[PDB]
Amino acid sequence: GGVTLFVALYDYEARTEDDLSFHKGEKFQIVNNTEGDWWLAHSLTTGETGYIPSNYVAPV
Repeated sequence: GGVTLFVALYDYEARTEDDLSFHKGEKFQIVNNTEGDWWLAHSLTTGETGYIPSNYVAPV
């Protein structure tokens, strides 16, 4: 029931236009996970949406 938030396990510096940079501990709602291993995510810190590498996060 409800949503599953994700938390960053490691800092990450984006290297492409639509990717988010984030810190360890930053939390996300996942907007789309049906395109492959990069997920469209919405940061609970910044309010921004962009891609994150899914291996950098774990379910909260």
